[PDB]
Amino acid sequence: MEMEKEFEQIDKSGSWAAIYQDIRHEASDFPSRVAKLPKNKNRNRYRDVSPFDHSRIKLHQEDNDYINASLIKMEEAQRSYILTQGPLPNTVGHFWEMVWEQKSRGVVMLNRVMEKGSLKCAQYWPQKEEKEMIFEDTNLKLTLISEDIKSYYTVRQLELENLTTQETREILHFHYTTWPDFGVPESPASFLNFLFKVRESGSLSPEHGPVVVHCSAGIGRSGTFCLADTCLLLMDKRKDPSSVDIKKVLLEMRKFRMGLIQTADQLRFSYLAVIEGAKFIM
Ligand SMILES: COC[C@H]1N(S(C)(=O)=O)[C@H]2CC[C@]1(O)CC2
Repeated sequence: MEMEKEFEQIDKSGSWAAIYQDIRHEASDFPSRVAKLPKNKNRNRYRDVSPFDHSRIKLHQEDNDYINASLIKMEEAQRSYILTQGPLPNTVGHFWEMVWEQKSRGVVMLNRVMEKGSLKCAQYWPQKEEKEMIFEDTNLKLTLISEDIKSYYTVRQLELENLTTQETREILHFHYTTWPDFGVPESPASFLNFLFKVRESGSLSPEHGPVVVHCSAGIGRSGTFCLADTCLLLMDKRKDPSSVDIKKVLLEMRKFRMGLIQTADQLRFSYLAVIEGAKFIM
């Protein structure tokens, strides 16, 4: 079926939970043996969210190459994304090592450091120009260059230096700051505006490594971001845009990381975002 009318048909019939459970039943199951090794327990935020072995990002280190991060490679859309958990106190150095090694331009952050009164990720970037951060375990230096605070999101320019080689690179930090503590946003307008700002920066384009995107677990809000982006790109590429099937795209993405889209409300919100976004594109 088309999207917008499939949408109204699920609303009127109140069957979002049944649609979402079908997706959960059909989703791929692949091994994640490296994630479950005992030496990696303090590298995982949640025991039930792990990268598959076949798609995990490897750190360029011979001691321990593990990080909780997955490469989502979308062949028809010609887009790639790295989805990862919010960094932990003992993985902030690994996080920036990955950004460096994978040649990423942008980092997309969809959570606040504290939500619901608890810590959802480490304070992994510097908050003042004159107070830079040094990650001694991976030999990197990170400096805040500039910050632009808007009503729904903040954009930061960061300098990452590889202290071994003295090479430097500019990284863009796109921080969506207004996702509610509970539920999903009422309108997708500010989320779509944010997505377009990331696109306009070059961070999603083939001349760079894959964008790094995270929330707390790296599957819920993060899944919504890459699902909406890929669906909108396919609608631009194809002769028949109504042929884009959001449930099929989501199942393809779940071949590369488990659990993408965590609730039926996130599924409905993804439909809403793609539907509204397709009208603005034209
Ligand atoms: C559109 O429905 C939203 C509700 N459904 S429903 C009524 O479709 O089954 C699920 C359970 C509670 C919700 O508010 C979110 C998902």
